[PDB]
Amino acid sequence: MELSFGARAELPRIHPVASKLLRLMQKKETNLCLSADVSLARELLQLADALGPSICMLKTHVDILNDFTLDVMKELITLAKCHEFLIFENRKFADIGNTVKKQYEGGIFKIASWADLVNAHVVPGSGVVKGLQEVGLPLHRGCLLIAEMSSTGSLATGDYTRAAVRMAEEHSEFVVGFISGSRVSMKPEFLHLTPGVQLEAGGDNLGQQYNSPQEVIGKRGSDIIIVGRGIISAADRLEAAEMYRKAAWEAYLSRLGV
Amino acid sequence: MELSFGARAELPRIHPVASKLLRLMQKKETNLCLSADVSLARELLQLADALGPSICMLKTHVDILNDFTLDVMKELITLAKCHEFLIFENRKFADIGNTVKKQYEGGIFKIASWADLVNAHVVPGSGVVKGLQEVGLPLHRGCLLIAEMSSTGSLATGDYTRAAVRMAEEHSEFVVGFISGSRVSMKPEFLHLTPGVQLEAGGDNLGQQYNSPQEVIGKRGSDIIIVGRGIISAADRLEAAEMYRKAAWEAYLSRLGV
Ligand SMILES: O=C(O)c1cc(=O)[nH]c(=O)n1[C@@H]1O[C@H](COP(=O)(O)O)[C@@H](O)[C@H]1O
Ligand SMILES: O=C(O)c1cc(=O)[nH]c(=O)n1[C@@H]1O[C@H](COP(=O)(O)O)[C@@H](O)[C@H]1O
Ligand code: PRO
Ligand code: PRO
Repeated sequence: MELSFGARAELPRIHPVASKLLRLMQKKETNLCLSADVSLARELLQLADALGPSICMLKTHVDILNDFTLDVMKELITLAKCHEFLIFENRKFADIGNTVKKQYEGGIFKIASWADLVNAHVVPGSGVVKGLQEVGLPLHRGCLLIAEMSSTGSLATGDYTRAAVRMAEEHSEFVVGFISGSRVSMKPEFLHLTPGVQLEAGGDNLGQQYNSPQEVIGKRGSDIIIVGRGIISAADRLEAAEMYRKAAWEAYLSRLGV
Repeated sequence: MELSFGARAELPRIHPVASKLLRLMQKKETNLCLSADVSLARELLQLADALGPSICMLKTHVDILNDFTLDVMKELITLAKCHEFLIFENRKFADIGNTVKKQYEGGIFKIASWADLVNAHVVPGSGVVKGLQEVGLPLHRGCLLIAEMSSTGSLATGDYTRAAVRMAEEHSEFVVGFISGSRVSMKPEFLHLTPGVQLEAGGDNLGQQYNSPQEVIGKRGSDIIIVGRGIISAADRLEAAEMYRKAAWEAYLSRLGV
């Protein structure tokens, strides 16, 4: 009784941000999130415009954007609205609740003003979520909890992962899902986003480990692949994005069955 | 055979940043780190100038500084040099190694250019440290690993804490110690910095829990207290800093004994 993305978008307990995401995933036949860790606004915008039709989501890295301004983010929003994708900021919110709220709302970046989605580590306990929610729930935002990590020696295993799932399911007005390597919640209202994805086997020199779209979506039951270097380092980024999109989409269809 | 801060500064395996810190702690009779989560550069600078003599370290929050510029940090460095304290940025580095290095070096904040110390969560595995080190070791910097957290529901316990200690002791060319609630390493070359500290019992509304300087330094064996609201919210911040300094310093002396 596994439901399509379009049907999950209508579930009673679905979060509005998750519903918007699931609907556009179904409409566009894409479950690909591009991770755009680029230092130049022009490259970010040119990637978002050219690859926008191929992605359901753009993971931004504003901490590395040398020429960040809030106007760059206004232009990115225009592309996200045009092409229909969500903006997910990479910043790892991972402080006590009191401090995280100011990190999310304030400073020069004003992340909550333009990010549809943010992610948090659960290591501080549920106060990290409660603090983020005091800013994000009024701003109609969603959050992902990092329940598992792709890198060698990850401590996000076992009881840590279970605590992330419990924290999500108790803050469902704000938490829309997980960064994980596999399905970790049995509740279909939650999204599963999986980084550490390439078409070819391997890793990097600093602990990254890759699995394929077919493995992560098809066998491990995740919903969305997050891909950085497998696209960003390719010569033709559009073609690369299409290969990842078609891989992740067909893996989803085949797991759904008739 | 517990050694004074000044003797620890001379240990064979001491990191140069730790040695500088330990020497100034001994010289100034201060084991207080002020956490300055303020939104205005003028307030940050006025606090750093007035409280500089009373602290061994200033924990900055540049993600919330509304009027951040690199020149503000140049002025902060001038105060840190004058009054003799280290600058410790709060940003929770907690990504895979490849991504964390750009977060530390780049963007608008260029954290590695002005921060003596940074902190990392160990949840990604040791690649987080290896990535930070590829920027910080050439820049002569130090790192603290978050081995325990002060907040309710913290998952930084048990085997997680042990993994942080192992990661520190295998990256001693760069890791100078821990954010922890107590002594977690038996090796005296490592610093222990403890947040969640107030003179009075209690907590906040978002999971923070407080213990006193006497408890954390004297009974739990930590080296340095990190204090935010207990100073920042007081009317006379200088007096408050002196009360925290005298509390933490005497607790250290009494544990050292004859
Ligand atoms: O924050 C994440 O999405 C993340 C979590 C995790 O466990 N692993 C992981 O690789 N990521 C991110 O996903 C991206 C992966 O990049 P590539 O290895 O270049 O595809 C980077 O932005 C990482 O920060
Ligand atoms: O990053 C930290 O220093 C930190 C770790 C931890 O376990 N607990 C903790 O409170 N902190 C930080 O220490 C400061 C504590 O602030 P106050 O509760 O206002 O004293 C904040 O900047 C927190 O981000
Ligand atoms: O392992 C490697 O080095 C290359 C890059 C990731 C996939 N294959
Ligand atoms: O618990 C409280 O609310 C106050 C503030 C921290 C110490 N006492």
